Amino acid sequence: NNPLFSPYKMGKFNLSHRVVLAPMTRCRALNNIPQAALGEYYEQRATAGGFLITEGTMISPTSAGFPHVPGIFTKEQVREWKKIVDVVHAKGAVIFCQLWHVGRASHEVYQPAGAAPISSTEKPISNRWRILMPDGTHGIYPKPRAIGTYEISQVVEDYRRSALNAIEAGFDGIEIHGAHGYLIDQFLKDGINDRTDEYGGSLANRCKFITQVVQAVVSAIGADRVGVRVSPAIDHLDAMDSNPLSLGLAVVERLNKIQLHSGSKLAYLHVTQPRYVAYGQTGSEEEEARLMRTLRNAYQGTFICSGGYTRELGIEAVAQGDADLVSYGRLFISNPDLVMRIKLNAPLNKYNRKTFYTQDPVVGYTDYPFLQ
Ligand SMILES: Cc1cc2nc3c(=O)[nH]c(=O)nc-3n(C[C@H](O)[C@H](O)[C@H](O)COP(=O)(O)O)c2cc1C
Ligand SMILES: CCOC(=O)/C(=N\O)C(=O)CC
Repeated sequence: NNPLFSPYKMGKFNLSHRVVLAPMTRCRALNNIPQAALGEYYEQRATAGGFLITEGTMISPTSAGFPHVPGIFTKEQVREWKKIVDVVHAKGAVIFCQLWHVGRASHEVYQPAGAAPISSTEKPISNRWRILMPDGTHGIYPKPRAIGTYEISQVVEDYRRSALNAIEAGFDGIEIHGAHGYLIDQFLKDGINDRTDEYGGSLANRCKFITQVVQAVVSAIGADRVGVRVSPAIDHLDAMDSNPLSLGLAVVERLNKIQLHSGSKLAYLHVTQPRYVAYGQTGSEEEEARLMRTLRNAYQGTFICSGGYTRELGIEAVAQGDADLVSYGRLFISNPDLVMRIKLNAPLNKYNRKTFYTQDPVVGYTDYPFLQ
Protein backbone atom coordinates (compact mmCIF):
# COMPACT_ATOMS: atom_id res chain seq x y z
CA ASN A 1 0.00 0.00 0.00
CA ASN A 2 3.00 2.29 0.60
CA PRO A 3 4.76 3.03 -2.73
CA LEU A 4 8.05 3.57 -0.92
CA PHE A 5 7.97 -0.20 -0.33
CA SER A 6 7.38 -1.43 -3.81
CA PRO A 7 10.60 -3.07 -5.05
CA TYR A 8 12.71 -1.37 -7.68
CA LYS A 9 15.37 -2.72 -10.05
CA MET A 10 18.25 -0.23 -10.02
CA GLY A 11 20.08 -1.73 -12.95
CA LYS A 12 21.45 -4.99 -11.59
CA PHE A 13 20.56 -4.27 -7.95
CA ASN A 14 17.13 -5.43 -6.79
CA LEU A 15 16.10 -2.95 -4.11
CA SER A 16 13.33 -3.95 -1.71
CA HIS A 17 12.25 -0.36 -1.05
CA ARG A 18 12.88 3.15 -2.30
CA VAL A 19 14.14 4.89 0.87
CA VAL A 20 17.77 5.82 0.23
CA LEU A 21 20.43 6.99 2.66
CA ALA A 22 21.51 10.31 1.18
CA PRO A 23 25.29 11.01 1.09
CA MET A 24 26.20 12.92 4.24
CA THR A 25 29.54 14.31 5.35
CA ARG A 26 29.85 13.63 9.11
CA CYS A 27 33.60 14.10 9.70
CA ARG A 28 34.24 10.97 11.78
CA ALA A 29 36.86 9.56 9.36
CA LEU A 30 39.81 10.81 11.36
CA ASN A 31 42.86 11.75 9.26
CA ASN A 32 40.78 10.84 6.17
CA ILE A 33 40.89 7.14 7.19
CA PRO A 34 37.53 5.34 7.44
CA GLN A 35 37.06 4.43 11.10
CA ALA A 36 35.18 1.65 12.86
CA ALA A 37 32.61 4.29 13.87
CA LEU A 38 31.60 4.58 10.21
CA GLY A 39 30.99 0.84 10.11
CA GLU A 40 28.65 0.97 13.08
CA TYR A 41 26.88 4.00 11.63
CA TYR A 42 26.25 2.55 8.17
CA GLU A 43 25.44 -0.88 9.65
CA GLN A 44 22.74 0.69 11.84
CA ARG A 45 21.13 2.26 8.79
CA ALA A 46 21.51 -0.69 6.41
CA THR A 47 18.47 -2.81 5.57
CA ALA A 48 17.92 -5.86 3.39
CA GLY A 49 17.61 -4.59 -0.16
CA GLY A 50 18.08 -0.96 0.86
CA PHE A 51 20.38 1.48 -0.93
CA LEU A 52 22.96 3.55 0.96
CA ILE A 53 25.22 6.29 -0.41
CA THR A 54 28.26 7.14 1.66
CA GLU A 55 29.42 10.57 2.72
CA GLY A 56 31.45 12.37 0.10
CA THR A 57 34.83 10.70 -0.22
CA MET A 58 38.13 12.25 -1.33
CA ILE A 59 39.51 11.25 -4.72
CA SER A 60 42.90 12.88 -4.17
CA PRO A 61 44.91 14.85 -1.60
CA THR A 62 43.39 18.15 -2.88
CA SER A 63 39.75 16.98 -2.68
CA ALA A 64 38.84 17.90 0.89
CA GLY A 65 37.13 20.98 2.28
CA PHE A 66 35.98 19.45 5.59
CA PRO A 67 38.01 17.88 8.41
CA HIS A 68 38.24 14.12 8.83
CA VAL A 69 36.34 13.22 5.68
CA PRO A 70 37.35 9.83 4.27
CA GLY A 71 39.40 9.28 1.16
CA ILE A 72 39.50 6.33 -1.17
CA PHE A 73 42.72 7.21 -3.00
CA THR A 74 45.16 5.24 -0.80
CA LYS A 75 45.36 1.50 -0.21
CA GLU A 76 45.09 2.12 3.53
CA GLN A 77 41.77 3.86 2.91
CA VAL A 78 40.63 0.97 0.70
CA ARG A 79 41.50 -1.54 3.43
CA GLU A 80 39.41 0.27 6.03
CA TRP A 81 36.52 0.88 3.64
CA LYS A 82 36.41 -2.87 2.97
CA LYS A 83 35.50 -3.55 6.62
CA ILE A 84 32.67 -1.02 6.47
CA VAL A 85 31.31 -2.35 3.19
CA ASP A 86 31.47 -5.87 4.62
CA VAL A 87 29.21 -5.07 7.56
CA VAL A 88 26.76 -3.26 5.26
CA HIS A 89 26.64 -6.22 2.88
CA ALA A 90 26.20 -8.49 5.91
CA LYS A 91 22.72 -6.94 6.20
CA GLY A 92 21.90 -7.30 2.51
CA ALA A 93 22.15 -3.60 1.66
CA VAL A 94 23.57 -2.01 -1.50
CA ILE A 95 26.13 0.75 -0.97
CA PHE A 96 27.71 3.30 -3.32
CA CYS A 97 30.70 5.46 -2.42
CA GLN A 98 30.22 9.14 -3.29
CA LEU A 99 33.35 10.56 -4.95
CA TRP A 100 33.72 14.19 -3.88
CA HIS A 101 36.17 16.92 -4.88
CA VAL A 102 35.33 20.29 -3.34
CA GLY A 103 37.45 22.38 -5.70
CA ARG A 104 37.54 25.97 -4.53
CA ALA A 105 35.43 25.16 -1.46
CA SER A 106 38.48 24.41 0.65
CA HIS A 107 41.15 26.18 2.68
CA GLU A 108 44.93 26.18 3.02
CA VAL A 109 44.47 24.01 6.14
CA TYR A 110 42.95 21.21 4.01
CA GLN A 111 45.42 21.35 1.12
CA PRO A 112 48.85 19.71 0.79
CA ALA A 113 51.64 22.16 1.66
CA GLY A 114 48.91 24.72 2.34
CA ALA A 115 48.50 25.30 -1.40
CA ALA A 116 45.55 27.13 -2.91
CA PRO A 117 42.50 24.91 -3.63
CA ILE A 118 41.97 24.09 -7.32
CA SER A 119 39.03 25.19 -9.46
CA SER A 120 37.83 26.16 -12.91
CA THR A 121 38.36 29.77 -11.92
CA GLU A 122 40.40 32.09 -9.73
CA LYS A 123 37.22 33.61 -8.25
CA PRO A 124 36.75 32.70 -4.57
CA ILE A 125 33.53 31.84 -2.87
CA SER A 126 32.30 35.13 -1.45
CA ASN A 127 32.48 36.10 2.22
CA ARG A 128 28.76 35.35 2.50
CA TRP A 129 29.97 31.78 3.19
CA ARG A 130 32.44 30.39 5.74
CA ILE A 131 34.34 27.11 5.87
CA LEU A 132 34.30 24.88 8.93
CA MET A 133 37.84 24.70 10.30
CA PRO A 134 39.34 21.66 12.08
CA ASP A 135 38.97 23.38 15.47
CA GLY A 136 35.29 24.19 14.91
CA THR A 137 35.80 27.85 14.07
CA HIS A 138 34.77 29.32 10.71
CA GLY A 139 37.36 30.32 8.14
CA ILE A 140 37.47 32.40 4.99
CA TYR A 141 37.36 30.69 1.61
CA PRO A 142 40.60 31.58 -0.22
CA LYS A 143 41.24 32.43 -3.85
CA PRO A 144 41.54 29.16 -5.82
CA ARG A 145 43.98 28.34 -8.59
CA ALA A 146 42.40 27.89 -12.03
CA ILE A 147 43.73 24.63 -13.43
CA GLY A 148 44.76 23.98 -17.02
CA THR A 149 43.52 21.14 -19.19
CA TYR A 150 46.36 18.75 -18.37
CA GLU A 151 45.55 19.18 -14.69
CA ILE A 152 41.85 18.69 -15.51
CA SER A 153 42.73 15.41 -17.20
CA GLN A 154 44.59 14.35 -14.06
CA VAL A 155 41.55 15.11 -11.90
CA VAL A 156 39.51 12.94 -14.26
CA GLU A 157 42.05 10.18 -13.68
CA ASP A 158 41.68 10.73 -9.92
CA TYR A 159 37.97 9.95 -10.32
CA ARG A 160 38.77 6.90 -12.45
CA ARG A 161 41.30 5.51 -9.98
CA SER A 162 39.03 6.20 -7.01
CA ALA A 163 36.14 4.41 -8.71
CA LEU A 164 38.38 1.38 -9.24
CA ASN A 165 39.47 1.61 -5.59
CA ALA A 166 35.82 1.69 -4.51
CA ILE A 167 35.15 -1.52 -6.43
CA GLU A 168 38.26 -3.03 -4.83
CA ALA A 169 36.88 -2.13 -1.40
CA GLY A 170 33.71 -4.02 -2.37
CA PHE A 171 31.41 -1.08 -3.04
CA ASP A 172 28.55 -1.89 -5.37
CA GLY A 173 29.18 1.36 -7.21
CA ILE A 174 30.03 5.02 -6.92
CA GLU A 175 28.20 8.32 -7.12
CA ILE A 176 29.77 11.30 -8.86
CA HIS A 177 29.22 14.38 -6.71
CA GLY A 178 28.62 16.88 -9.47
CA ALA A 179 26.43 19.17 -7.37
CA HIS A 180 26.31 21.94 -4.76
CA GLY A 181 29.04 24.26 -6.06
CA TYR A 182 31.88 21.75 -5.61
CA LEU A 183 34.54 21.10 -8.27
CA ILE A 184 32.37 19.68 -11.07
CA ASP A 185 29.70 22.31 -10.44
CA GLN A 186 32.40 25.02 -10.59
CA PHE A 187 32.79 23.97 -14.23
CA LEU A 188 29.05 23.65 -14.88
CA LYS A 189 27.78 26.94 -13.44
CA ASP A 190 28.22 30.10 -15.51
CA GLY A 191 28.23 32.11 -12.29
CA ILE A 192 31.56 30.41 -11.51
CA ASN A 193 33.14 29.23 -14.78
CA ASP A 194 34.78 32.27 -16.40
CA ARG A 195 37.19 30.22 -18.51
CA THR A 196 38.03 31.17 -22.08
CA ASP A 197 39.39 27.79 -23.16
CA GLU A 198 37.52 24.67 -24.27
CA TYR A 199 36.10 24.11 -20.77
CA GLY A 200 34.41 27.52 -20.52
CA GLY A 201 31.98 29.76 -22.32
CA SER A 202 29.31 27.72 -24.02
CA LEU A 203 27.03 25.25 -22.27
CA ALA A 204 28.70 22.40 -24.18
CA ASN A 205 32.12 23.54 -22.98
CA ARG A 206 30.91 23.92 -19.40
CA CYS A 207 29.52 20.36 -19.53
CA LYS A 208 32.83 18.93 -20.80
CA PHE A 209 34.29 18.19 -17.37
CA ILE A 210 31.31 16.28 -15.97
CA THR A 211 31.02 14.37 -19.24
CA GLN A 212 34.70 13.39 -19.10
CA VAL A 213 34.44 12.39 -15.43
CA VAL A 214 31.36 10.25 -16.02
CA GLN A 215 32.82 8.71 -19.18
CA ALA A 216 36.02 7.84 -17.30
CA VAL A 217 34.27 6.09 -14.43
CA VAL A 218 31.76 4.37 -16.73
CA SER A 219 34.66 2.98 -18.76
CA ALA A 220 36.39 1.86 -15.57
CA ILE A 221 33.61 0.11 -13.63
CA GLY A 222 30.55 -0.01 -15.91
CA ALA A 223 27.59 2.32 -16.33
CA ASP A 224 25.37 0.26 -14.04
CA ARG A 225 27.70 0.93 -11.08
CA VAL A 226 27.73 4.74 -11.60
CA GLY A 227 25.26 7.25 -10.23
CA VAL A 228 25.51 10.98 -10.95
CA ARG A 229 24.38 13.78 -8.62
CA VAL A 230 23.69 17.30 -9.90
CA SER A 231 21.91 20.41 -8.63
CA PRO A 232 21.27 22.85 -11.48
CA ALA A 233 19.46 25.28 -9.14
CA ILE A 234 21.03 25.52 -5.69
CA ASP A 235 21.82 28.24 -3.17
CA HIS A 236 25.19 26.97 -1.96
CA LEU A 237 28.68 28.48 -2.22
CA ASP A 238 27.77 30.96 -5.01
CA ALA A 239 26.92 28.24 -7.56
CA MET A 240 24.45 30.18 -9.70
CA ASP A 241 23.66 29.70 -13.38
CA SER A 242 21.88 32.14 -15.69
CA ASN A 243 19.65 29.30 -17.00
CA PRO A 244 19.50 26.41 -14.51
CA LEU A 245 16.92 24.44 -16.45
CA SER A 246 18.91 24.51 -19.70
CA LEU A 247 22.04 23.62 -17.75
CA GLY A 248 20.29 20.61 -16.22
CA LEU A 249 18.91 19.56 -19.59
CA ALA A 250 22.35 19.89 -21.19
CA VAL A 251 23.80 17.60 -18.51
CA VAL A 252 20.93 15.13 -18.93
CA GLU A 253 21.43 15.03 -22.70
CA ARG A 254 25.08 14.14 -22.21
CA LEU A 255 24.19 11.39 -19.73
CA ASN A 256 21.65 9.99 -22.19
CA LYS A 257 24.37 10.03 -24.87
CA ILE A 258 26.90 8.29 -22.61
CA GLN A 259 24.33 5.57 -21.96
CA LEU A 260 23.63 5.04 -25.66
CA HIS A 261 27.33 4.91 -26.56
CA SER A 262 28.12 2.55 -23.66
CA GLY A 263 25.07 0.39 -24.38
CA SER A 264 24.10 0.50 -20.70
CA LYS A 265 22.21 2.79 -18.36
CA LEU A 266 23.77 4.57 -15.42
CA ALA A 267 22.67 3.45 -11.98
CA TYR A 268 20.76 6.71 -11.59
CA LEU A 269 20.57 10.47 -11.81
CA HIS A 270 20.37 12.10 -8.35
CA VAL A 271 19.03 15.68 -8.22
CA THR A 272 18.81 18.04 -5.26
CA GLN A 273 15.57 19.94 -4.71
CA PRO A 274 16.33 23.68 -5.02
CA ARG A 275 14.61 24.27 -1.66
CA TYR A 276 17.43 22.45 0.17
CA VAL A 277 20.20 24.58 1.69
CA ALA A 278 22.99 23.98 4.18
CA TYR A 279 22.46 27.17 6.20
CA GLY A 280 18.90 26.73 7.45
CA GLN A 281 15.43 25.30 7.03
CA THR A 282 13.55 24.02 3.95
CA GLY A 283 12.03 31.03 -7.42
CA SER A 284 8.46 29.94 -6.78
CA GLU A 285 7.51 26.48 -5.57
CA GLU A 286 5.97 25.71 -8.97
CA GLU A 287 9.13 26.71 -10.85
CA GLU A 288 11.17 24.47 -8.55
CA ALA A 289 8.72 21.60 -9.12
CA ARG A 290 8.84 22.26 -12.87
CA LEU A 291 12.62 21.99 -12.83
CA MET A 292 12.60 18.64 -11.02
CA ARG A 293 9.93 17.02 -13.17
CA THR A 294 11.50 18.40 -16.36
CA LEU A 295 14.88 16.85 -15.56
CA ARG A 296 13.27 13.56 -14.58
CA ASN A 297 11.21 13.41 -17.80
CA ALA A 298 14.31 14.20 -19.87
CA TYR A 299 16.56 11.52 -18.39
CA GLN A 300 16.44 7.96 -19.74
CA GLY A 301 16.72 6.14 -16.45
CA THR A 302 16.39 6.04 -12.68
CA PHE A 303 15.78 9.33 -10.86
CA ILE A 304 16.54 9.89 -7.16
CA CYS A 305 15.16 13.07 -5.61
CA SER A 306 16.63 14.57 -2.46
CA GLY A 307 16.23 17.63 -0.29
CA GLY A 308 13.63 18.32 2.38
CA TYR A 309 11.74 15.06 2.01
CA THR A 310 9.40 13.67 4.67
CA ARG A 311 7.46 10.43 4.79
CA GLU A 312 4.47 12.07 3.10
CA LEU A 313 6.49 13.95 0.48
CA GLY A 314 8.48 10.82 -0.38
CA ILE A 315 5.32 8.76 -0.83
CA GLU A 316 3.91 11.52 -3.06
CA ALA A 317 7.09 11.67 -5.14
CA VAL A 318 6.98 7.96 -5.93
CA ALA A 319 3.19 7.82 -6.31
CA GLN A 320 3.12 10.71 -8.79
CA GLY A 321 6.08 9.41 -10.81
CA ASP A 322 8.24 12.39 -9.81
CA ALA A 323 11.04 10.04 -8.77
CA ASP A 324 11.95 6.38 -8.55
CA LEU A 325 13.87 6.61 -5.28
CA VAL A 326 13.90 9.20 -2.50
CA SER A 327 17.05 9.90 -0.53
CA TYR A 328 16.83 11.15 3.06
CA GLY A 329 19.58 13.00 4.87
CA ARG A 330 18.85 14.65 8.20
CA LEU A 331 16.08 12.23 9.21
CA PHE A 332 18.49 9.35 8.63
CA ILE A 333 20.99 11.04 10.96
CA SER A 334 18.61 10.79 13.90
CA ASN A 335 16.58 7.68 12.92
CA PRO A 336 18.96 4.78 12.24
CA ASP A 337 15.86 2.68 11.48
CA LEU A 338 14.29 5.35 9.28
CA VAL A 339 13.20 2.71 6.76
CA MET A 340 11.26 0.75 9.40
CA ARG A 341 9.79 3.94 10.89
CA ILE A 342 8.55 4.99 7.45
CA LYS A 343 7.08 1.51 6.84
CA LEU A 344 5.35 1.54 10.22
CA ASN A 345 4.51 5.25 10.10
CA ALA A 346 6.19 5.46 13.49
CA PRO A 347 7.08 8.90 14.88
CA LEU A 348 10.51 10.18 13.88
CA ASN A 349 13.13 11.47 16.29
CA LYS A 350 14.69 14.91 16.01
CA TYR A 351 18.25 15.51 14.83
CA ASN A 352 20.86 17.72 16.48
CA ARG A 353 22.70 20.03 14.07
CA LYS A 354 25.39 20.64 16.70
CA THR A 355 26.84 17.16 16.14
CA PHE A 356 26.51 16.91 12.34
CA TYR A 357 30.24 17.57 11.76
CA THR A 358 31.90 16.87 15.13
CA GLN A 359 34.42 14.06 15.53
CA ASP A 360 32.98 11.90 18.33
CA PRO A 361 32.67 8.28 17.13
CA VAL A 362 29.47 7.87 19.17
CA VAL A 363 27.83 11.13 20.28
CA GLY A 364 25.39 12.44 17.69
CA TYR A 365 26.56 9.70 15.34
CA THR A 366 25.68 6.17 16.48
CA ASP A 367 23.81 6.88 19.72
CA TYR A 368 20.47 7.86 18.20
CA PRO A 369 18.29 4.95 19.37
CA PHE A 370 16.18 2.56 17.37
CA LEU A 371 12.45 2.22 17.92
CA GLN A 372 11.82 1.07 21.49
C1 LIG B 1 25.19 16.97 7.54
C2 LIG B 1 24.95 16.83 6.07
C3 LIG B 1 25.99 16.41 5.25
C4 LIG B 1 25.77 16.28 3.88
N1 LIG B 1 26.82 15.87 3.07
C5 LIG B 1 26.61 15.68 1.74
C6 LIG B 1 27.64 15.23 0.94
O1 LIG B 1 28.73 14.94 1.40
N2 LIG B 1 27.42 15.06 -0.40
C7 LIG B 1 26.20 15.35 -0.93
O2 LIG B 1 26.02 15.19 -2.13
N3 LIG B 1 25.16 15.80 -0.16
C8 LIG B 1 25.37 15.97 1.19
N4 LIG B 1 24.33 16.40 1.97
C9 LIG B 1 22.99 16.63 1.34
C10 LIG B 1 22.28 15.27 1.49
O3 LIG B 1 22.91 14.29 0.67
C11 LIG B 1 20.79 15.25 1.18
O4 LIG B 1 20.55 15.56 -0.16
C12 LIG B 1 19.98 16.21 2.04
O5 LIG B 1 20.36 16.03 3.39
C13 LIG B 1 18.51 15.86 1.83
O6 LIG B 1 17.70 16.74 2.56
P1 LIG B 1 17.08 16.28 3.96
O7 LIG B 1 18.17 16.44 4.98
O8 LIG B 1 15.87 17.13 4.26
O9 LIG B 1 16.69 14.82 3.85
C14 LIG B 1 24.53 16.54 3.33
C15 LIG B 1 23.49 16.97 4.15
C16 LIG B 1 23.71 17.10 5.52
C17 LIG B 1 22.57 17.55 6.39
C1 LIG C 1 23.41 22.35 0.46
C2 LIG C 1 24.04 21.44 -0.60
O1 LIG C 1 25.34 21.09 -0.18
C3 LIG C 1 25.42 19.92 0.54
O2 LIG C 1 24.46 19.33 0.90
C4 LIG C 1 26.81 19.47 0.91
N1 LIG C 1 27.56 18.74 0.15
O3 LIG C 1 27.07 18.29 -1.05
C5 LIG C 1 27.33 19.98 2.22
O4 LIG C 1 26.59 20.61 2.90
C6 LIG C 1 28.76 19.69 2.60
C7 LIG C 1 28.78 19.01 3.94
